[PDB]
Amino acid sequence: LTEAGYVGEDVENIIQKLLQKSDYDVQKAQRGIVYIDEIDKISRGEGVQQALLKLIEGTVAAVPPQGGRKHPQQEFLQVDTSKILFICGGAFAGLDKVI
Amino acid sequence: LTEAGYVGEDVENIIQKLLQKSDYDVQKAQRGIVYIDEIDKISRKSDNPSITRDVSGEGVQQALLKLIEGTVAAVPPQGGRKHPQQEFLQVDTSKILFICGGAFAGLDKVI
Amino acid sequence: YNHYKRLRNGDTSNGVELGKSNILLIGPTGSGKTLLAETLARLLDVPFTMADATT
Amino acid sequence: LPTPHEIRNHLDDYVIGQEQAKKVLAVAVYNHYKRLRNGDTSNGVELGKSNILLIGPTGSGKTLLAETLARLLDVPFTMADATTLTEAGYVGEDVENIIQKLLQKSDYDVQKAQRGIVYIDEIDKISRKSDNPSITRDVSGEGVQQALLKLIEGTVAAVPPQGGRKHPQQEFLQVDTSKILFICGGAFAGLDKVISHRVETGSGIGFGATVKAKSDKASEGELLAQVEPEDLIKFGLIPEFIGRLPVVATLNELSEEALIQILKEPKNALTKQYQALFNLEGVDLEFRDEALDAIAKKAMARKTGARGLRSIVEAALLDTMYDLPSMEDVEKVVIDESVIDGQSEPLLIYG
Amino acid sequence: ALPTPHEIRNHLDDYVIGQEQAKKVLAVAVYNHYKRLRNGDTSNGVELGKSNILLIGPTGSGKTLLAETLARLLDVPFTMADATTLTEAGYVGEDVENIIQKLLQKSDYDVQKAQRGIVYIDEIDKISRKSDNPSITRDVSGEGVQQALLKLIEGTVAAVPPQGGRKHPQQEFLQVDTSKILFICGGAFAGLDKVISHRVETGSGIGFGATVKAKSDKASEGELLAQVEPEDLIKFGLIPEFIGRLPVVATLNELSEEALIQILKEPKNALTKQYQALFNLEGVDLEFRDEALDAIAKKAMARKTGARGLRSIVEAALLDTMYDLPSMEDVEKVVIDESVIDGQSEPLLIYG
Amino acid sequence: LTEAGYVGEDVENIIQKLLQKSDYDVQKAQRGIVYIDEIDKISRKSDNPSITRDVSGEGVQQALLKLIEGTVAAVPPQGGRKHPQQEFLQVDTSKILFICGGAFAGLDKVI
Amino acid sequence: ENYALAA
Ligand SMILES: Nc1ncnc2c1ncn2[C@@H]1O[C@H](COP(=O)(O)OP(=O)(O)OP(O)(O)=S)[C@@H](O)[C@H]1O
Ligand SMILES: Nc1ncnc2c1ncn2[C@@H]1O[C@H](COP(=O)(O)OP(=O)(O)OP(O)(O)=S)[C@@H](O)[C@H]1O
Ligand SMILES: Nc1ncnc2c1ncn2[C@@H]1O[C@H](COP(=O)(O)OP(=O)(O)OP(O)(O)=S)[C@@H](O)[C@H]1O
Ligand SMILES: [Mg+2]
Ligand SMILES: [Mg+2]
Ligand SMILES: [Mg+2]
Ligand SMILES: [Mg+2]
Repeated sequence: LTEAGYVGEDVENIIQKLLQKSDYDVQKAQRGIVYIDEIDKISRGEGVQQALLKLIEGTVAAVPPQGGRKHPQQEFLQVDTSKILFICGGAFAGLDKVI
Repeated sequence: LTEAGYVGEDVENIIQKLLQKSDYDVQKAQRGIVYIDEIDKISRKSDNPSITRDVSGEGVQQALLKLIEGTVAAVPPQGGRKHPQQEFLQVDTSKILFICGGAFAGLDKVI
Repeated sequence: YNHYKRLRNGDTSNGVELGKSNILLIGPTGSGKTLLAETLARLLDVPFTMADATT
Repeated sequence: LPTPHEIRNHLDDYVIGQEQAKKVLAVAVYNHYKRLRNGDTSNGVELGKSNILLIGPTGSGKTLLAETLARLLDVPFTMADATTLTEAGYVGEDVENIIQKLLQKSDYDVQKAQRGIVYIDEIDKISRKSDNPSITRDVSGEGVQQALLKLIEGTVAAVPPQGGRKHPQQEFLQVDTSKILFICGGAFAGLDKVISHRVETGSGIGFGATVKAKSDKASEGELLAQVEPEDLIKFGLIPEFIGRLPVVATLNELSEEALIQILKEPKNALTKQYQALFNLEGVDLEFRDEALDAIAKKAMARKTGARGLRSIVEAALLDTMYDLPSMEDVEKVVIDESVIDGQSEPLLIYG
Repeated sequence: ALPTPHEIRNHLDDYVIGQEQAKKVLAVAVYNHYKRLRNGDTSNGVELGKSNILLIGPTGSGKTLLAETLARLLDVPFTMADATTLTEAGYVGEDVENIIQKLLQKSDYDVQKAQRGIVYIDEIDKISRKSDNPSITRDVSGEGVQQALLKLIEGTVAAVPPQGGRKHPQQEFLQVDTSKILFICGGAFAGLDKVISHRVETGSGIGFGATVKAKSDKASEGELLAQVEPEDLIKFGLIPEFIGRLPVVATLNELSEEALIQILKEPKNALTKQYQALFNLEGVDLEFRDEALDAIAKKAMARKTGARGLRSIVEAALLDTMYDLPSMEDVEKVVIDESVIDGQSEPLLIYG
Repeated sequence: LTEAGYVGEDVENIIQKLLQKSDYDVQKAQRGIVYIDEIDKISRKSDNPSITRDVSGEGVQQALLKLIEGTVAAVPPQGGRKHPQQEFLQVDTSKILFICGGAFAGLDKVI
Repeated sequence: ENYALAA
């Protein structure tokens, strides 16, 4: 996600990946666990962090239902990330010296 | 948000989110309120003139001007980008209220 | 006014084709450029549209 | 049922110079089938699925190992291509079609299809890419990887019942992909660069420092074994996708000894093809032992794999083939080592 | 009987001038292709594999012309495709498989006949990457086409609609193999000479030991391209996987002044003959002196546009004459001298 | 115009316009005249990043090559967009004359 | 019987 181009789609994809595992269940998906890796690398990508924190704070995401060739805007499922637990990981090698 | 023609993001996405909150009821979105955060980031702080281009900064302010002032905006249906496709619904921002909030750093020194 | 005059003579029975002269408005902020256009649309019978060049 | 020794023996008959890769494929295939027989495995522990990932340069036996495996085994085997695949609802293709083709090979025997193999070639081509402003949308990429991932993780797939007519009665028989074996391959061009940066710290400058020349560049040959999942992710693959493929069979570049065997040992070897070409033309073609060694050296330099051999042979016999039909009373042609270098031109027997 | 390469080259020589190596390669391939077509049964345990060709040469060298001449003399189906129009599957531009469809039309939808066909993909250098690096964005009109062509060249079964996709939902698409179809990918690689120079012309520093040629001794593209190897193509933008499918790499030499003089008069559709015909239907006879042709060749060489430059030089010289010739009456012959090309003189006219 | 596979109009659309003038008579269109204005707007940016693609300027030139010289071009009847699985009207541009034009800016400096 | 979407 460090590319910083159309981050909204990339972060939204995360939610879409969860729905596939969740069997397209909004209730079950909202209870899911999300693990983010290599969060230290993006630091210096301020725009990436800004997009991420909006997803972490909580927002409503539109995910296409069960794929499909073409579907209307309204049909898109609305899932909330405020109820989803997000875990951020990563190794901070330089941090030890800072402390 | 980035200048039109660049892959980062466009300024019409804002209205798209507004429509989602209104169940895609255009007439109900025109009467909406929009909060734009991190507006200071767009400010030319370390300008270093942009003869090549200014996409993240001045290029965004220029785009917002008509949006804030009020003009019909072409909004994609959902999670799409602008293209020759004609599947666009027009939204008027003449009555939409904008609240641009930014944590301006170093402004006190200027004052 | 000239635009209306050119529209009246659609056939233009003469060996002359009238060419339009476009306008370029220059002025500072809060001068009345966009406002002039809006006012014009109120009294313009012919289709008037407003476009943003940034997009 | 098949034994790894048998698999390697059958593969060696048609493949040359991939001893380690053949071992890994044989072990992985055998273990996967043993896992299917003992589903419960009389234990609470569940064995990780062994899906092979083939990584090798051009002309090294990737697309050949898969075909040879199919010939030996009896189970169904389908050879797909990632280039054709596209995101759902697009003109190019769909990922579900893979299972459809698999059933056609298995005569719509769902039980047999769930025990089949699947080979996906040119998997590197669907690598994730950055968004392009001009392109409408990037469909041949991440989206395809996710579809393949849901297919590999194990999910039911709906296949039409033989497509009898417009209305097939909507049977949509379900096929499980948890027991299917996937072999994803492709020459990850540019991966050597990613690996080089990770494992190379450069060289020093002093006397004691070890200076490294270009000959010590440590190219793709012997450099793809050190590959880790982080390098593949930089190349454009998904992290979860890699985890589903633990087995990583690496194919080393073909050495001169292997190339020489390919020139003569195969039934449809390059030398046999030209001999047949000349034989139907009333001429006999003979290749000297020294010539084969020279051809392999030139082919190895090209870094085109075994396909390079055709380029070398074609150039050597270009003039001969051009004027052999016009030449009369010629019964035999001999190619010496000099002919490959170009100093001489090939002896022709006029008897 | 079977046409021999000498016969094939003679027919190519009628229209093409100076490309001996490329003519040999095409002649040999066509002969081998016919040999395989005859021995289709192949009563032996050997599968005669094909060798695809890759034509490289500057502009106005004779690549497209060679393919056109070949089509006239080819009994088997031959089609010419443009790589520019092709796109990777799933995109707006086109599908690579369309080439085969275009080929079937030439064979009146005879799959068995199409499989044993020749294909010439022009402008193959325009679907190349900018650098050796894999990519940075989805290169639809680029590497994406190369990735798609791999299976088409190596050999596979491609689907094809016989008459119309809309006549039926599936329409029982035809399955046509390509393992036997011959491919001749021709492109005018621009900047490849620079790549080869970096690899060959070493010792280009600043000191005394460094060699500086001053663009006089420097080998031209024709001589430099002769030393082309696959590694040079990789840097230009081609995929290693794509070159292996094209083992035969035939190179066309840059046209010399002597060759241009021959092109003006000797070929069947020579430039001078075209202008003579244009005047002949007008009632005038056009005569070109030998000195003029030598002058035109020198001027055309400077343009560095190949043989096409000749048309610019000739058209410019006859512009004034062609403009006022119809108005003139009783004019039966036109003569062009060496001075006319320079512009100092006016072409001599004969009345009668 | 733009290079094939991108959102912009394709280069074969020119022939489509020509067909309109000839009442869709291919034989009559093959002998037509064509004027491509603003041909100086498609030019390589000499000083530009190597790894990039000039779909608008270089791609158009690349595409027009076979068209100008002569080829059997695929021409959608309407010409709005190119679809691979669509019926195409084959047209030959070997006899069509092209008259390109354009005000080259900065050519006087180059000379 | 419209065709599929193309990017
Ligand atoms: N001459 C004027 N008469 C009346 N109101 C005016 C006049 N000039 C400015 N205004 C007021 O200023 C507002 C904005 O004027 P605009 O003409 O839109 O400014 P502008 O010329 O568009 O400058 P921009 O667009 O920000 S660069 C109008 O809505 C009026 O309320
Ligand atoms: N180990 C090998 N033994 C015998 N023949 C080989 C071997 N490796 C390559 N070849 C020859 O090379 C041809 C193609 O080999 P492939 O396995 O297709 O190479 P590749 O890895 O598929 O190349 P790509 O283009 O990256 S898929 C075969 O048909 C053989 O003629
Ligand atoms: N060797 C040649 N003999 C005769 N005519 C030639 C020769 N080379 C070029 N010409 C002339 O130049 C014209 C164009 O030649 P082409 O081979 O089509 O150029 P090219 O190799 O296709 O370059 P491209 O198409 O830009 S990659 C032909 O129609 C001939 O009139
Ligand atoms: Mg804030
Ligand atoms: Mg204004
Ligand atoms: Mg392969
Ligand atoms: Mg050409």
